[PDB]
Amino acid sequence: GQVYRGFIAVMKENFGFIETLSHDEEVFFHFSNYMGNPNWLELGQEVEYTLALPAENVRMLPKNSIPQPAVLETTHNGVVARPLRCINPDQQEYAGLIEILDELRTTVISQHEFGITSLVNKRDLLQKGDLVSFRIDESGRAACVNAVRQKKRATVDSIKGQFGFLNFEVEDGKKLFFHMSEVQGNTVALHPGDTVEFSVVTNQRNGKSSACNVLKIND
RNA sequence: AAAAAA
Repeated sequence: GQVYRGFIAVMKENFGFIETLSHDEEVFFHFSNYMGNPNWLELGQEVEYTLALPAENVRMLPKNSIPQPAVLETTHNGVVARPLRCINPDQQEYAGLIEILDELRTTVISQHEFGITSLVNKRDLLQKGDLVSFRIDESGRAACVNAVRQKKRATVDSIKGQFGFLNFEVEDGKKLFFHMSEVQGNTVALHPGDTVEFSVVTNQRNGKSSACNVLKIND
């Protein structure tokens, strides 16, 4: 009967997780306890919930309902020291952590926690070692976090339903996997022999790489 | 083939 507010952090097939107001923990909810159509829930969405502990009576709130700290002016470059727990559910800390380093890159100047509402692209796989460009808020947390990834180019080699492979080699001479959900813009269909621009992400838990932010560049 | 996580 205890009522809280928070932000959608994870969405699975019939359940998800809500990031707490303080951005320091997550709460489970089953979709049968969401007061609406869960297909319309997006990551970052503001919600009100009641603890049963899992959450119940999860309710969508109007955008900008939940006050947040002011975001301070100017951007910074940082490095991710720890991911958000959503991508490593066994890690002790909930929040991710970004560090700003000194010029030798061997002393931490400042540290900034982040959560789902910190991220510009809430689907990006932000992991230890990733470079980010971001803002700091009045509470010291990271906001407006953008991943800074090197762009590569390659031809599409094959397409199998909702995924395919690029002529860009990773381990063992294997060709780089991509999922169609990463294809940017209003491209109706890629074909083998098209050229795409992309970044490479390697999942540090299972070692698998994929192409992200895939943009067709040939006419 | 389920409600705690490709």
